[PDB]
Amino acid sequence: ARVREELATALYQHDAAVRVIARLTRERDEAREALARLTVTGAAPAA
Amino acid sequence: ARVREELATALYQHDAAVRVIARLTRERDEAREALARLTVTGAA
Amino acid sequence: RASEEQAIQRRLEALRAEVAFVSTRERKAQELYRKLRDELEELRLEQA
Amino acid sequence: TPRTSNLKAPLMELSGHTGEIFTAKFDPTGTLIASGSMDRTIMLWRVYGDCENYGVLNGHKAAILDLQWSRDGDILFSASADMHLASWDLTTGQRIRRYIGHEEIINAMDVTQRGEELLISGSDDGTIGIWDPRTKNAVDYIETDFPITAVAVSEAGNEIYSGGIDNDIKVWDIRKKAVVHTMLGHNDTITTLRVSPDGQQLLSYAMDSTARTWDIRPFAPTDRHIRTFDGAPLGLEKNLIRGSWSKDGKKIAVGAGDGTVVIWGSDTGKLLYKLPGHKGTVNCAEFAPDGAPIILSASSDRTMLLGELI
Amino acid sequence: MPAITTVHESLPYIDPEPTPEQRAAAEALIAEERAKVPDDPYHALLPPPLPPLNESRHLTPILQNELARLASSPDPQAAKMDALDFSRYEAPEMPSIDSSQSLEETASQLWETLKQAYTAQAYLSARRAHLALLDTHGKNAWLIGNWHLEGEVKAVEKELAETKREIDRVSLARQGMQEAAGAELKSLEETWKAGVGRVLETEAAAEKLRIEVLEERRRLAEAQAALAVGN
Repeated sequence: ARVREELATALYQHDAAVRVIARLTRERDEAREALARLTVTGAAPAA
Repeated sequence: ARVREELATALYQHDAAVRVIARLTRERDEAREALARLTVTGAA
Repeated sequence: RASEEQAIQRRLEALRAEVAFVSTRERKAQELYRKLRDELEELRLEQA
Repeated sequence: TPRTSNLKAPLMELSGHTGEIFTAKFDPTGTLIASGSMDRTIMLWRVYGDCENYGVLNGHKAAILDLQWSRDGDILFSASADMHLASWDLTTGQRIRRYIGHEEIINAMDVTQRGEELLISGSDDGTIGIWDPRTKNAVDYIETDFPITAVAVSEAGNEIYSGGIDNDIKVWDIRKKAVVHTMLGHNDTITTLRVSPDGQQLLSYAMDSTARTWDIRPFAPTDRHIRTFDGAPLGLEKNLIRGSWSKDGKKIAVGAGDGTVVIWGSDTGKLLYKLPGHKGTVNCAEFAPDGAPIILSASSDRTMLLGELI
Repeated sequence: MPAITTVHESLPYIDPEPTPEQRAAAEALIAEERAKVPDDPYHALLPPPLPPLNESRHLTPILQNELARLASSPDPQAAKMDALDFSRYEAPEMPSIDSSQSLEETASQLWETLKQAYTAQAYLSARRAHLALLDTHGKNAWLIGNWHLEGEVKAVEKELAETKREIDRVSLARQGMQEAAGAELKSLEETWKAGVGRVLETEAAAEKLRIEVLEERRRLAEAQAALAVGN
């Protein structure tokens, strides 16, 4: 019974970690796409 | 025995997911810092 | 080990795609620099 | 991991020259081999299968010191110390024609792999001749004040990589007939200039036993020198050692005067291989252009060693 | 057997080990995710529940009663069943028959004491016979039992050693594959970072060259306008 309860808790933690890992992967992919698509604009002087 | 095998597999998967999440967080922080430095600098 | 093998294959594919995109961007930037140098040389020849 | 390629043996020794081999080049599909040697002969081999010498080309009156292939691999390009260039046909084994206009010994030449067909000959009178492979007359020639032992065509097809005994790589422009800029830094006589397959690095081995990789890219600092690999001492003879790149641009292979071909890693400068197998100096060390781990080393033991890199 | 099909991008033989601060941050992130997403008791990852005492077919009613008695004890590990009548197997003393005791009652007490003594004598004779048989065959019995136990222990140790060897082989294969993949991925990541930096520098240089070309074009346009005005 204790092992079944621990397995259920570990399954819930694994599902939560899977959701968090998906969110972190989406954020990292967005950041990498922003860095890759970054283009240097005309750095005009402050007149 | 089945519960123990499933729990060991879940513990291994949780450790791997923790390592993956830490690596993804470090990569995201590095990318954000690089973007912030690029916005701050302007001229190389 | 099976999960690590699958994840290594997926990460290698993603890294190859990112490196290919960065290389294409670098080639485009070098071509743009060559075009700008050619335009500058043409403007210098036209001014002279 | 015994052997991972298509050759029928991990090593093959191609022999049959009666004199020293100076160059050997691969067909750009990695299928045919041409070796020119001081017995005034170009021997033509297969690389895959039983590897028979299918052809011999005679017609040069002196030592042969370069040859490149055509776009397809049907016309061969031989420079020779009879002050001559020559274009050869491989459908019949005959000679198309000879190109005349140099007054001293010809050391280098280059064919434009893509762009427009030009032959580029460096010759010891101090000249860089640009030839069209349809008329025997020189389209143009650029005058220097020193002998030229090294020549490469740019990716854009208008810059010329000369290397003389004046110890510095010179990049000329064909249209203005003047030097663009000189990457200096070498101490001794330049021998080979081979552009990287992607087109941003230049290999250069000179008589000071050091092989340096330089920049090609238009955006570069004042010092374009990337790296100075060492570990291939030059022997007694002052031969023109011919290095090459791999297909991926990661491995640098240069022959040496102790009979060993030395391969560094072009990324970092770590000696990947120091392959022995020759008695005299190794003149031409080349990779397979297809990307297989096949390496060829033609040396003045009158021999070629066709080997693997596992 | 395991049933988890989730894939995490982790190569612990090639990737760096997380720091204790990094591990604490990952644990905090997992705790926040578990707080955000409530746990599902009907998840397919959880195993089937254990059946009750009445639901179990193998559990007898006597077994269920004994289990309930053990659970009702505050120390089920220290809970012990009631011992049998050891006084019936004890030495029967001489009964003290009073003068006021009846003859029938004294005779019944003497008969009960005699029956207890006869049972004790039979038990003593059986114990003596068992001790004699033990003295006859103790070396053979102990040797046979020790040999069987040693064989079983050797078989169990051999099975454990085979499992450990298979685990070590799998670990070595995974370590080699992870080493190759990690070397390739590190090379690709270094190439990507260098290419990003080179592309940024080339973009900055191209912007400077475009500014210079725009200045030259503006000068040419001003010269053309001045020539048109002067004509």
